[PDB]
Amino acid sequence: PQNTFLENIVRRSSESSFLLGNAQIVDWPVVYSNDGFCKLSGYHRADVMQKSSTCSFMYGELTDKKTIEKVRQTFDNYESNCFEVLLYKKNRTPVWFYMQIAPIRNEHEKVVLFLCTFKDITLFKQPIEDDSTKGWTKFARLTRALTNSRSVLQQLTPMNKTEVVHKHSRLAEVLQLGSDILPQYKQEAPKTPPHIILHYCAFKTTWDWVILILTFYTAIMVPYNVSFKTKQNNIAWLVLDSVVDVIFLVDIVLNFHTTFVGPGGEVISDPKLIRMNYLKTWFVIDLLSCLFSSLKVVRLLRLGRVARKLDHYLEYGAAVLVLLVCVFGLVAHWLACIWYSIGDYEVIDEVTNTIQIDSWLYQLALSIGTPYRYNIWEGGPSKDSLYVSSLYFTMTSLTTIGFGNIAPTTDVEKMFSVAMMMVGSLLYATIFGNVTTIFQQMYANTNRYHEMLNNVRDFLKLYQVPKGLSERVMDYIVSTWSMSKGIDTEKVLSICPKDMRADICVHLNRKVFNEHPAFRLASDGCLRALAVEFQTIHCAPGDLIYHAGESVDALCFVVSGSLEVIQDDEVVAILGKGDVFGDIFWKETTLAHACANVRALTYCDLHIIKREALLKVLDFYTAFANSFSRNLTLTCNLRKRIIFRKISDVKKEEEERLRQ
Amino acid sequence: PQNTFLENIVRRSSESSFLLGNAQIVDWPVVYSNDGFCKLSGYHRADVMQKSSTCSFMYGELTDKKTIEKVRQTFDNYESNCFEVLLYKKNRTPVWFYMQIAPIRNEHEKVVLFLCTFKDITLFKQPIEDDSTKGWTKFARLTRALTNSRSVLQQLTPMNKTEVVHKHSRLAEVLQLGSDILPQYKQEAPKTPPHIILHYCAFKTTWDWVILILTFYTAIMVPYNVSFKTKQNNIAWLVLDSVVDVIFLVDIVLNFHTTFVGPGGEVISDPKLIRMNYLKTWFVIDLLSCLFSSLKVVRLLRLGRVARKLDHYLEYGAAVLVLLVCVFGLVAHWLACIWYSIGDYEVIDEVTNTIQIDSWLYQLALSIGTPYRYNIWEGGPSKDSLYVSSLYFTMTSLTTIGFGNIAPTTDVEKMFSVAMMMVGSLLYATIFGNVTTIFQQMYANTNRYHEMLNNVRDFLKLYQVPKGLSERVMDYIVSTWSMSKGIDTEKVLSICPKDMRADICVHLNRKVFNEHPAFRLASDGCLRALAVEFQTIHCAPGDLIYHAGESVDALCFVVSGSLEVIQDDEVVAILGKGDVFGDIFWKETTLAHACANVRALTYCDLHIIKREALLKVLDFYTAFANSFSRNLTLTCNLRKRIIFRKISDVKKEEEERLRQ
Ligand SMILES: [K+]
Repeated sequence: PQNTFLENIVRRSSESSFLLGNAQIVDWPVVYSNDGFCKLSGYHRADVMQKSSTCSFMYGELTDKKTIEKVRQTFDNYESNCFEVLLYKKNRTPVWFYMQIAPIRNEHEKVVLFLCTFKDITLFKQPIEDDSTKGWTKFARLTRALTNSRSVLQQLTPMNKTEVVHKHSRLAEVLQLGSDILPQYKQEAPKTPPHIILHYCAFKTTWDWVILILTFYTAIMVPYNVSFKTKQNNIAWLVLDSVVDVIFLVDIVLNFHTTFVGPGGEVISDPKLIRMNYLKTWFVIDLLSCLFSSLKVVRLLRLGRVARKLDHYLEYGAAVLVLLVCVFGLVAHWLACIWYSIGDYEVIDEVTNTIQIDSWLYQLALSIGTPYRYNIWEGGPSKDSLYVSSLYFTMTSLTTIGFGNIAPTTDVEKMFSVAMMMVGSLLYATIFGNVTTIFQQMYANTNRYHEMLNNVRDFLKLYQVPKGLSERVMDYIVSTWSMSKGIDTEKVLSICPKDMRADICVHLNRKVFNEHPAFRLASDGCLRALAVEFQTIHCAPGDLIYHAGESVDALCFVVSGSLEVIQDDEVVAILGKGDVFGDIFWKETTLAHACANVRALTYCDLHIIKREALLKVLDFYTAFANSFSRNLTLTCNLRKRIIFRKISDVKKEEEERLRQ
Repeated sequence: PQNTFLENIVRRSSESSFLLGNAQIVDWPVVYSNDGFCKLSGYHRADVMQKSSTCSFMYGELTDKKTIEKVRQTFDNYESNCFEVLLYKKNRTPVWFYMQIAPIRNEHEKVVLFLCTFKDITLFKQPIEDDSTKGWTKFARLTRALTNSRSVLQQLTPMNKTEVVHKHSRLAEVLQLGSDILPQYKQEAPKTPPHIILHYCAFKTTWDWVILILTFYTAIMVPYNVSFKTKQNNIAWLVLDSVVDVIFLVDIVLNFHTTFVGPGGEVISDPKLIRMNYLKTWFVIDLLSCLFSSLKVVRLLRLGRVARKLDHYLEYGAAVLVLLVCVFGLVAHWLACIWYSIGDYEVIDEVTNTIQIDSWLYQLALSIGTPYRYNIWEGGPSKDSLYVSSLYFTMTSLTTIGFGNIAPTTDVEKMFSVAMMMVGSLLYATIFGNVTTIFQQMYANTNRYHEMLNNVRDFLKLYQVPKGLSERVMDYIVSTWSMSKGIDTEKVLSICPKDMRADICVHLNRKVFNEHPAFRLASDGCLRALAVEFQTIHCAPGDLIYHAGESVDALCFVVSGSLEVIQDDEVVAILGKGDVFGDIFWKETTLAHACANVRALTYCDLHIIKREALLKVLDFYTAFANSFSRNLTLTCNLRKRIIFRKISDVKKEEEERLRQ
């Protein structure tokens, strides 16, 4: 979905000086100045911007008061007009301009912008100039200002007193241009000319699959009809052929109304280019449809016509395996048809009207019971037994089995099998290369995990790591691969741009930015700065986050599980399910000593933000920092040491006092 | 092993205000306040914490002295009671609360915690209020305080003078709740409901393997009985079938008492979910057990029943190869049974009672001696020769050998072999993809080492490195791969969390932290900080650690071998087996010049800690640094240069003096 608005204006204006300006703002500041307005006015695109769209920066002591109010009036209430005025220039040269103010709406009509296409007219207006010494210089400036008016604009009828053909010609031009040049400032979609079908539509996919099915049917059925010569008695076998031919003719017709992707861009819906491409490329498919062995062998090119599109149906994976099976079947069928075609030409030699003994059909008849008999020679084996036996031989010859009960033996079967054994070998090699590559690609995901497990196990066994640590490490590896099965967050987030990465990071930490009072008065430009530095750890029971001597270096937000803050082998706090613990990193300026052991009691989920990153973010948005300091209350500050006395010490002191 | 204690309390309390507090500490500080206690008291979970668990932070001038002593009494000696008191609130609103103090023990009874579940009761107590202007406001507050009491708590019998049904109803409620809500504060284990069997237990694995063996037996034996039709004469072949059927029925019964792992978690021992899952999933296996070709072909689904669990038995490696062999055998057996089933229906045509000559059993009888004879047609070949010959043909057809002495030739054997040659090709392709992938994974470990050796050899040969250096480099590579065969410490330590990495690093350097006086008064939080930065080098004889001009930058502890400190080609120290050498990095603030060559005399083992890391650790724990400086004595300080004079110089000076 593109918002092309600056492309529709320029193409449909023929080198104008349009000066788009905002409408909702007071005084209507401009937002864009075309290059044409930068040469017909002398100003650059650094002084025009943020000035009024009424073109009030080139007023003066000679502009008429009868029209200076009218432009403001027509800007007040949203309507289009074609006033003309007298404006100055950067070099203080008076010149008459022809304004064409016209409103431009939103997707829902809200008049967002104000098109202000200009047009220089000086030859057609009365020459007036105050600061001049020679009167002919004004007439010279008349021609100097209008150079294109005598070349392409108004040279149709060059003759005097022709003022009306300049005013009344384009009074309501924008009204006539309401359909030509007044686009809609909306997020558009790929537009299609009339009677044009997109190639991403939900209709072309179904038609493509139907064409695939019908091409597979034709590939199966054409050689069988050509070689075995089934007599056309049933009506169905003819109406089906007629329907298929009509459908593929309709497909050829529809190929003239499809949009091919540009070589260096995206979809191009231009009929001329589409027709040129299809004329240049694919009459190989036009030959087959228009109208017997030769005709049907020509029709077989329809398989190539459906295979030219072998990217909308397929992928690289199991689909390639299915295609490899389907092409092996078709090759085994085509070779079975050619083998019977060869083996029927040699059975009966018409020169002597005698049967050839060293053929393959005669030996079939000699090893199946039914022989050939002479009336001409009458029938022999059936026709449902000459296809099974002809496919069986080619299956023995393509799978490299070769039982050898049906063998090539005359003169030509031996030199046809030499050609068959080459195509069979080539197909077998390609199949057994593709299968290996596909299987390696498929199982490359589950080999890294086992390799890592073996590496870790060998490491833990070589260095004689104790049983407890080895069990904990193996359990951690298995658990972390059981919920993150091959997915690495860093690799996926690295290939995304700076905008989508921040949004994904904000989405991941949605259980800390939503259910926490601290992250309430935070701008969208600050959440996308905090979320990038948030980490996450998946603790296990018994795991220690902070030991009794480590330095607290990061805030941690618990979103699942429970924690236990043990100090002097005494529980002083039980955090869990939305409790923040750590140190006040902003108002200390010093690292602290973790004065208690934080041990996990359940499989936890902590979101960690480091001290340096938190200070870097908080030292830049020095407005959210106040709210963060005034709204974040740590339930367990691991810098202040709590002082207490167990009851055992009290009892011992009481006993000591009782002693003396 | 999870320590779930905050989950058992909340579920079994029905939205209470439990206020767990410590017991061993004096005054019983609290350690956790439920959200309920944060709305029935107005306090947040930042002021309640570290206050007394007797709820002494909401006392006042109206609480009764007859019960304020009783709560302290029952807290002194560990016992449970259900006192009720009058307490204030954060907004100074008097309200009556119903305390339910109850002790909570450890794994070994030590009364760790004190559950202090509260309950608001105001409607049922005498309305008393001091700071009020209107008397009806107190009655309004009676209803305002108790909103859930008229909805779910005590709306069973709404009627007046019903005070007893509020007091005596739950006097000893915690005594009745001693089994409902009073968990044990211990590191628990996955608990199982009665009559529920875990799937990790040592019993389910043996039963699974038994099911695997019996399914393999059934897969072997069912087609043989169906096709070859062995007459059931022996008692064993029937009692074995009955026993197998009974065992698999018992397996179906036990499948109702197994725990399947949750889709987004771990084991779930809930009978309702287990039954719902098994009802939804697997009556395909219930059909086969309950009660002839069709029945046994249905029974063959038991193989799918045992293959659905193809992750508890298998792995990715040689086990896949064993499975591939075992499935090839079973396919060759099933095809051998189907081939004999086809080849027995065609031998004798019952329409004419004549033998078909172009079958495969008749040609077997014609090429094995024993023919078929007519009495009906009597027996021919034996029954132990019709299975060997039927498996031989399928082995020729699946291994793509095809001797062709037994061949498909009638009408149906040719169209059954066409279907056999497709499944054979598919199985062969999958097998030869899996074998290649498995072999690549297996031998990928020993290809990196040879590739590195070849790279190093080509590097040393291209640049014409001298013989000595090349030999030393190759020996070093071979030696370092002979004791670290593929294991990289950094990769294994990088995939571990911050807690296990420190423990592993401490374990690795156990020969320096134990047998050294310097690392004696070191806290557990300091050894885990030093051990991460310790390195290790495996020297070789003749290798120099510090040359005569290098800068000493790290402390080195020798744990194996011997070293030689040569200065001016004179030995001044022989370090070995627990001797530290280097420079005093803390009390110098300046880099030094190594004034002697430290050469290895034997295959050594040095543990190296750099200067910057050592200073960073020692500048943070400024209590261990004093002990480290007062307990570490270097036996060879490579900053102080020793001054001496060889005897040769003395002799030369004496000779010079004797000269004149
Ligand atoms: K062969």
